[PDB]
Amino acid sequence: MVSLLRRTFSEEIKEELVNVPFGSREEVISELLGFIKARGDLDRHIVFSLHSFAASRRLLNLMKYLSKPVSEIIVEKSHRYIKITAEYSESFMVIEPFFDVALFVSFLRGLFLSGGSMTNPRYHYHLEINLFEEETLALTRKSLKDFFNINAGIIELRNTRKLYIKSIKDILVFLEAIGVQRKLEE
Ligand code: NA
Repeated sequence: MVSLLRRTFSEEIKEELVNVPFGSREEVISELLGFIKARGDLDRHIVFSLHSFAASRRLLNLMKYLSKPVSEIIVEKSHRYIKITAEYSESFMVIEPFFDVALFVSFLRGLFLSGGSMTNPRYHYHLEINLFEEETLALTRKSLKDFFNINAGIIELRNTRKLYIKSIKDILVFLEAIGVQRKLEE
């Protein structure tokens, strides 16, 4: 049998995010684009390959709210990730959440759930988000600096790309913006 329980710091944070209430339709669609850009694969449908059980639960709620049929939810044994396959509508692909702080925030939330991780900050200050497309990467950094004064970097390693945050004051600002409350762990 295959376990869905990871006890990492990253999950503890992501479990707290599963519950944040949804917002406008457009805020929901921007988060979904987060998931799509961090972990989506078009070929309908979109197939989402998630490492986070919590992100995975959030995705299914995103799809419920949007009335989007989920085709399949398979857990791949280590003996992990979770493959969710989902219908979509093309208007989802083309929302631009970079110029409205609420849509951007919603979009950061999707990036981080689906492709983000963070080291336990007692040991080391490090938050990254898997995000491959350079246009999207550059727009997100601009909007982070712009709205939040957050200096985001780029990790480039072996045909992968991560958006990167080093500063704990920055990680804090970011985690508060996407909805984390129990970061009173400070
Ligand atoms: Na590190």
